[PDB]
Amino acid sequence: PRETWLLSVVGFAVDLANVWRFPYLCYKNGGGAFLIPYTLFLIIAGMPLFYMELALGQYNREGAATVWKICPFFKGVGYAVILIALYVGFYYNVIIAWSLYYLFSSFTLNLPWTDCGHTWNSPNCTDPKLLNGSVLGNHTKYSKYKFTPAAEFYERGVLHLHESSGIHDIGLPQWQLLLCLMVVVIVLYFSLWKGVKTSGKVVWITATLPYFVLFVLLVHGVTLPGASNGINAYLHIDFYRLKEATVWIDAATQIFFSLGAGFGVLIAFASYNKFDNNCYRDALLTSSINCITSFVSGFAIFSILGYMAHEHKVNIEDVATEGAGLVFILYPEAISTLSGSTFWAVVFFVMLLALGLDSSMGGMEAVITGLADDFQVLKRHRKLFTFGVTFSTFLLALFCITKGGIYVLTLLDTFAAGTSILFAVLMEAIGVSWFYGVDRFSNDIQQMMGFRPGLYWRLCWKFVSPAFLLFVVVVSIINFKPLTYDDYIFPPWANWVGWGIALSSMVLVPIYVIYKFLSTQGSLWERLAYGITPENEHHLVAQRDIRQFQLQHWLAI
Amino acid sequence: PRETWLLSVVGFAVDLANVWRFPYLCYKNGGGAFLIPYTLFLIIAGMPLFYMELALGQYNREGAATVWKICPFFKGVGYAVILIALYVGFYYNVIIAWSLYYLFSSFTLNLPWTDCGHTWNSPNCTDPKLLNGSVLGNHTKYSKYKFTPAAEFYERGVLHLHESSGIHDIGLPQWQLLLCLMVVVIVLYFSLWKGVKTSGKVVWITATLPYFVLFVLLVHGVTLPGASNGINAYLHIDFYRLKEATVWIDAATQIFFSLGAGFGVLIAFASYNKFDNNCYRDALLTSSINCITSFVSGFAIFSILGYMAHEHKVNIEDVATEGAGLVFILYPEAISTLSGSTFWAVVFFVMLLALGLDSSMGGMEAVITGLADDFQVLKRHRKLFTFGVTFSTFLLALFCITKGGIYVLTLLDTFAAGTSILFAVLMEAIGVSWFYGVDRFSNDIQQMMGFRPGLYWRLCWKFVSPAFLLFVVVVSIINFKPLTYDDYIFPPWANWVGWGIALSSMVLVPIYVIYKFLSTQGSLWERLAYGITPENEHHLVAQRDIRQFQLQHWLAI
Ligand SMILES: CCCCCCCCCC(=O)O[C@H](COC(=O)CCCCCCCC)COP(=O)(O)OC[C@@H](O)CO
Ligand SMILES: CCCCCCCCCC(=O)O[C@H](COC(=O)CCCCCCCC)COP(=O)(O)OC[C@@H](O)CO
Ligand SMILES: CC(C)CCC[C@@H](C)[C@H]1CC[C@H]2[C@@H]3CC=C4C[C@@H](O)CC[C@]4(C)[C@H]3CC[C@]12C
Ligand SMILES: CC(C)CCC[C@@H](C)[C@H]1CC[C@H]2[C@@H]3CC=C4C[C@@H](O)CC[C@]4(C)[C@H]3CC[C@]12C
Ligand SMILES: CC(C)CCC[C@@H](C)[C@H]1CC[C@H]2[C@@H]3CC=C4C[C@@H](O)CC[C@]4(C)[C@H]3CC[C@]12C
Ligand SMILES: CC(C)CCC[C@@H](C)[C@H]1CC[C@H]2[C@@H]3CC=C4C[C@@H](O)CC[C@]4(C)[C@H]3CC[C@]12C
Ligand SMILES: CC(C)CCC[C@@H](C)[C@H]1CC[C@H]2[C@@H]3CC=C4C[C@@H](O)CC[C@]4(C)[C@H]3CC[C@]12C
Ligand SMILES: CC(C)CCC[C@@H](C)[C@H]1CC[C@H]2[C@@H]3CC=C4C[C@@H](O)CC[C@]4(C)[C@H]3CC[C@]12C
Ligand SMILES: CC(C)CCC[C@@H](C)[C@H]1CC[C@H]2[C@@H]3CC=C4C[C@@H](O)CC[C@]4(C)[C@H]3CC[C@]12C
Ligand SMILES: CC(C)CCC[C@@H](C)[C@H]1CC[C@H]2[C@@H]3CC=C4C[C@@H](O)CC[C@]4(C)[C@H]3CC[C@]12C
Ligand SMILES: CC(C)CCC[C@@H](C)[C@H]1CC[C@H]2[C@@H]3CC=C4C[C@@H](O)CC[C@]4(C)[C@H]3CC[C@]12C
Ligand SMILES: CC(C)CCC[C@@H](C)[C@H]1CC[C@H]2[C@@H]3CC=C4C[C@@H](O)CC[C@]4(C)[C@H]3CC[C@]12C
Ligand SMILES: CC(C)CCC[C@@H](C)[C@H]1CC[C@H]2[C@@H]3CC=C4C[C@@H](O)CC[C@]4(C)[C@H]3CC[C@]12C
Ligand SMILES: CC(C)CCC[C@@H](C)[C@H]1CC[C@H]2[C@@H]3CC=C4C[C@@H](O)CC[C@]4(C)[C@H]3CC[C@]12C
Ligand SMILES: CC(C)CCC[C@@H](C)[C@H]1CC[C@H]2[C@@H]3CC=C4C[C@@H](O)CC[C@]4(C)[C@H]3CC[C@]12C
Ligand SMILES: CC(C)CCC[C@@H](C)[C@H]1CC[C@H]2[C@@H]3CC=C4C[C@@H](O)CC[C@]4(C)[C@H]3CC[C@]12C
Ligand SMILES: CC(C)CCC[C@@H](C)[C@H]1CC[C@H]2[C@@H]3CC=C4C[C@@H](O)CC[C@]4(C)[C@H]3CC[C@]12C
Ligand SMILES: CC(C)CCC[C@@H](C)[C@H]1CC[C@H]2[C@@H]3CC=C4C[C@@H](O)CC[C@]4(C)[C@H]3CC[C@]12C
Ligand SMILES: CCN(CC)C(=O)[C@]1(c2ccccc2)C[C@@H]1CN
Ligand SMILES: CCN(CC)C(=O)[C@]1(c2ccccc2)C[C@@H]1CN
Repeated sequence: PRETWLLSVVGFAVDLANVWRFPYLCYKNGGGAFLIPYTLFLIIAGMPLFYMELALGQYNREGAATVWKICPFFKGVGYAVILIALYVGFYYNVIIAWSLYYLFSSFTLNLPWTDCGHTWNSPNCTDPKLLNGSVLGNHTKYSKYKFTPAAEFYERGVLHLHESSGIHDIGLPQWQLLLCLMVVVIVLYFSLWKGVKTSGKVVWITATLPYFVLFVLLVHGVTLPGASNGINAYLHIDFYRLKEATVWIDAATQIFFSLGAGFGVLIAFASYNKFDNNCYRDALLTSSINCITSFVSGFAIFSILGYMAHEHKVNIEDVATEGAGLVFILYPEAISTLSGSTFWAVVFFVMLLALGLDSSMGGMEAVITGLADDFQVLKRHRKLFTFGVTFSTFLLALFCITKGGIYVLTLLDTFAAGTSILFAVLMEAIGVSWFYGVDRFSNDIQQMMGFRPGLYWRLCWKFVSPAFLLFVVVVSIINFKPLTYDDYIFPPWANWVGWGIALSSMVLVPIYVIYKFLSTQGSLWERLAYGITPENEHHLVAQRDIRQFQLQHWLAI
Repeated sequence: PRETWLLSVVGFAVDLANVWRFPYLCYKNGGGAFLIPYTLFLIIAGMPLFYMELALGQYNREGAATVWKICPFFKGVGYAVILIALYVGFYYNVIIAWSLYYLFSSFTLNLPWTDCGHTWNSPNCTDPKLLNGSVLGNHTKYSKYKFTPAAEFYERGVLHLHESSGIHDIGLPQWQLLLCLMVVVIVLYFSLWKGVKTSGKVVWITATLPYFVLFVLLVHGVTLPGASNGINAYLHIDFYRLKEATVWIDAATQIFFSLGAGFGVLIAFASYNKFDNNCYRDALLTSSINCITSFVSGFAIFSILGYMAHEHKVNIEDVATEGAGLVFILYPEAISTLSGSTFWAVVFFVMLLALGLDSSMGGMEAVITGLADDFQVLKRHRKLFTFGVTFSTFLLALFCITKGGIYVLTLLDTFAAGTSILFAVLMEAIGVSWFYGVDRFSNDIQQMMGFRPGLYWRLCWKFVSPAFLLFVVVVSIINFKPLTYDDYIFPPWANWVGWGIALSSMVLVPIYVIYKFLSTQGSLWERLAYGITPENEHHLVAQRDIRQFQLQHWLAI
């Protein structure tokens, strides 16, 4: 009785990651120096894996962990992606709480991020080109220009980060953000407690509104005084950055964040698709729009960065932060220039709130669907189970609504789904292409969509995707950089705590294999066969008909 | 198929609480000023409630949460005591780790707590009366004399508390204590994974060894140079302290810690007693020995405190700490005076290790039995469930093995089982004496032990016990004192965090009643009846035969 389900694909393409995460990853890794790795990972890994995750859930009709009946030893990969989805939900909800606070603050004729006369603002808060306040001048620049009305509003007005000295002194949860976080978790609860398709209104709003706003920002941005300089930066490619490995790791993780692969969302979502649904069309369409949305997102962001650098008399590289709060500074700065700013402020933060809600809904659905498919008891107690998932997320999100929650969020955004998600998607590709068989997988898609995937897809699923995923995983560990939020440098123990979060999900795969073998009764050969054979044909193990014990299985594409 | 089970009662009487917690509670609340409240709470509340908890588990054959089939609305009381048992297990295991470290350090001809020439020792570490090192003299005293070899060894040698400034800067888990904690959780796992009576050797050792060592310490202590002054302090009663409420709250919580009532241990343990077992004899015997053990424990401790004050030229009130590490300073100081100290050091810490292991085993059994009786699935997966309980305890015990884990332990020892345990035992007494009926309870004991409890027990169970429990609960909240470890005063937020821990268990009772009523289907009257009627006669609810809807039920003793 599984609840099987134009604007659908376009809404799926837009995500809090494409509108909030991509901009700062692009800004940090240079404008076009990030596009080259991003497009490569999308075509050789992102799009291929998106098609695999869609087909895996649409053929087995299962969530992230229960699709591993095809190869039992790999259920730890399903538990790992569900843990990653939970970790990301903690700080995703905090981004929605910021949008809710910004929305509530937008209902004023005078927006709070336009001038420096407020209580939160520090003496060091220069009004761009004396826009509102005309005092002194710009005679000094800063590594990160946090002395702008919009920056000061985000840092002091909303986060109260000025009250935290680091991840060692996070402080107490901010009450205004605690109220916003509670509204977010209440909306999330009543959007998931009665099922998966229970919530459709947010999906509809997050299908056209995001594109419309991006278009308005893009058209207005290109006409801003110094937008051209930003456009030039976006177009220029820094080849030296390509030699460095950071851009490649950032691009790969962003691909899985922007597409949703490696969180269990795609498999859980496709578990309710019709068996005949064309995953290939959906993969191509979503990936193509994601590439366009990401490109136009960076163009708009760099146009605003160009104007901001012109208005603040700073260099584009030093005009804004490269953290998770860049869109809460750049977009507010752009809305102010738009006539009828109050209207645009409300419309923009309504879009951010809506986009974040679906993003959090999909992640929590992956956790709920994944665990409910594993334990049918949780399927009959959804309202109670949803409460547990939402409440746990709210409590652990309380760490990021603290005066130093940006430091905790930077840590989570870097380790909750970095090497861990690349390792999980690598294990899934290896599990389906080598242990299960790309040939069997292709026959599965031939049964579902009526055609066997082309050699390009088969080669990517078995060799190209895994090889590139293995390279970025190894490079992530070999060339790991100490975590830093802007000027602040994290204490060494925070990096170890971050690696502990990363390993937490990664260790589930080895631990499950140990558990599966120990829990199995038989000879070492028999136990190994039971762990690699489809759980629908374990009788073949009794008859000694193991395809994985034949060299042709590993020689089949 | 429940696994139904002289030295037994004597071993049950001795506990880490009687040998480790009582001494510092007695020292903090004066010698005999604590005995008066302690003896009162034991006779009017402790012993009466011990008999109720023993009979409740021996008649219903259930753990802390599943015994509430008699009155359904109260299962939150069972969940509350299981949560308290888990909270206490976190820092109980850390006390066992200290005993393991002290045991490993005792295998030397020269004990580490006898002199101040070691690396851990600070310049301020005076050898008592220049015992080992003869330099300078005693010309200044201190609020807490932490400049003694034994004190410095505990604080700097073992805890490394000198590396933490407070609960704000706990630091990293000490690796030597991390190794000791891992051995403790491994021993606990293999003592619980295969059942309840799986471990009997520790029970046998902790039946005579504790008494023997206490006797040796008592006989040697009374002969120590300044022991008389300590004896005089123990005998003297400070009436002004009796007027204060702290001694009463401390005495009441110690009674439930020393007897095991309010952690779910007594009910779970009695669930495996034979139906004919005489709870009354066991209650009288255990309570009588607990009163004697506690009295002689304080006599030995105050005799060592008297000698230490004489040797350190300090006042007994300022000679030692009043925290959870008093026995790791006083007993080491006494062992040193005993000829063949190395032998006595090993024997003493072997006793502490053994006593702690059973204490932790009983608490974890309450959590495992309580949850396994609730969920029969956990009964079939004991080795896996035990792992989860032990592993979770180990991870949360990692907070107390940190350089500032004594601060976390002080917080847990004050809030994990303080007002919360008094509230839980109050709710259990109210639930069985008023909602279920002391008359019904007495008929249950008449069926089990062949006699109806006397009016004294019935009056205590319905009026005396609850009234005194209600008084200490209200007094605990009305006259709460800010937490302080020795000189250190906790930051105000730590007190709120502590009250959050206390309320966590306490809120389970209200939350369960809300859940039970909402989960029940029927009229408000019908739902209320279903929540107060024995779950074996819910047909009476259909026939409108509710004893609790008759005034005589609340007028019956
Ligand atoms: C750092 C943790 C180290 C031990 C943590 C993991 C140990 C043992 C799990 C394990 O391996 O057992 C799995 C079930 O796993 C779960 O529940 C989810 C719990 C995973 C824990 C999340 C960790 C959070 C930091 C049982 O899998 P299964 O036997 O295939 O389940 C089948 C059954 O559900 C329905 O047939
Ligand atoms: C600060 C938490 C606020 C919500 C936390 C509590 C909510 C809802 C529990 C609740 O009320 O449901 C109970 C089962 O409760 C449990 O599991 C233990 C879990 C308790 C959570 C420990 C809290 C740790 C800080 C279900 O009780 P039941 O319906 O009588 O169970 C019968 C079934 O087990 C076998 O028939
Ligand atoms: C299994 C689930 C519960 C794991 C939860 C993971 C997250 C929420 C945990 C794991 C490690 C944690 C961090 C460990 C240590 C510190 C330093 C302290 O000074 C502030 C909190 C902070 C920064 C913690 C924030 C929350 C944290 C990131
Ligand atoms: C078991 C899991 C799901 C939930 C446990 C997480 C709870 C206990 C955590 C999450 C966030 C935490 C809070 C985060 C920050 C602070 C500020 C600090 O100055 C005092 C403690 C306080 C107020 C913490 C109390 C404990 C807390 C609420
Ligand atoms: C611990 C879990 C289970 C639930 C409780 C969450 C706690 C940590 C949360 C919930 C309510 C919060 C408080 C709400 C409002 C205020 C007032 C102001 O001074 C800011 C801090 C303070 C005091 C918050 C501190 C953190 C807080 C106490
Ligand atoms: C904001 C954070 C701190 C807490 C969130 C708690 C939420 C999830 C809780 C608190 C009150 C709860 C509601 C209380 C009562 C009912 C009526 C019942 O027949 C269906 C569920 C429902 C509607 C509950 C759903 C979950 C609920 C909304
Ligand atoms: C726990 C903290 C956050 C308090 C939350 C208060 C609010 C958000 C909660 C408390 C009780 C809740 C209500 C309880 C019962 C119902 C009936 C249900 O069929 C629909 C939702 C509705 C109408 C809930 C809406 C949300 C609600 C009003
Ligand atoms: C068929 C029956 C036995 C199903 C049993 C349900 C079990 C397997 C499910 C239901 C509730 C779940 C737990 C709920 C909450 C937590 C705490 C979290 O920090 C780690 C995961 C953990 C520990 C979950 C593990 C999986 C779980 C234990
Ligand atoms: C946020 C932290 C502190 C608490 C989280 C509590 C969550 C994980 C707990 C509390 C109540 C629990 C539920 C209580 C009862 C049942 C019914 C049972 O047949 C299946 C499991 C299920 C549905 C439990 C799943 C786990 C659960 C939802
Ligand atoms: C620090 C820890 C997490 C390291 C990893 C420990 C893992 C591998 C351990 C912890 C507890 C173990 C389980 C405990 C009990 C059983 C039941 C037994 O009949 C088969 C093996 C099985 C199912 C074990 C499998 C391996 C296991 C899951
Ligand atoms: C449901 C279970 C997991 C609850 C766990 C309760 C215990 C282990 C938790 C709850 C609140 C916690 C404390 C909250 C805040 C601080 C201050 C920080 O600077 C050091 C850790 C310290 C002192 C925490 C230690 C661990 C703690 C006491
Ligand atoms: C879900 C429950 C059962 C387990 C979660 C508790 C874990 C995540 C907690 C318990 C104790 C914690 C540690 C306690 C103290 C420190 C020192 C600090 O300077 C860095 C973080 C570090 C090293 C913590 C890391 C996270 C930690 C290991
Ligand atoms: C997080 C949970 C799931 C498991 C991991 C526990 C972590 C917090 C524990 C386990 C091993 C511990 C480390 C073991 C030994 C050392 C070396 C020395 O410098 C002291 C600190 C340090 C570095 C410890 C810090 C805390 C630590 C990292
Ligand atoms: C010390 C802390 C950090 C971790 C403790 C982990 C313990 C509980 C784990 C680690 C290794 C585990 C063992 C590994 C394998 C087996 C064999 C299996 O057929 C029965 C269970 C048994 C014997 C496991 C019991 C639980 C176990 C001992
Ligand atoms: C996880 C960390 C603490 C490592 C723990 C290592 C030690 C304590 C563990 C690892 C593997 C374990 C062994 C694995 C399997 C068995 C067979 C079982 O029938 C009895 C216990 C025994 C013999 C275990 C004893 C404890 C053990 C040796
Ligand atoms: C009959 C079937 C459905 C039984 C289901 C088992 C459920 C009810 C049991 C088994 C595992 C348990 C969970 C294991 C671990 C945790 C995490 C802890 O922080 C809070 C309690 C919590 C959340 C437990 C609640 C009760 C639990 C969810
Ligand atoms: C210490 C923290 C980080 C992790 C704790 C994990 C614990 C609570 C989890 C991990 C593995 C879990 C078990 C995995 C599978 C089963 C079998 C199922 O039929 C009943 C529940 C049971 C027995 C789960 C109970 C909860 C469990 C023991
Ligand atoms: C902050 C939180 C812990 C406050 C307390 C919330 C409690 C009272 C709420 C949270 C979730 C709620 C449950 C959610 C869903 C259901 C299923 C519904 O058909 C009957 C009520 C029931 C079983 C609710 C009972 C009340 C409940 C347990
Ligand atoms: C963007 C919306 N879409 C595409 C149709 C989704 O699939 C998800 C979703 C679908 C329905 C309801 C809630 C969430 C939200 C996931 C994304 N993480
Ligand atoms: C002191 C020993 N006794 C008395 C017989 C106990 O009941 C417990 C126990 C019994 C058997 C095995 C383990 C633990 C340990 C509890 C105490 N908290």
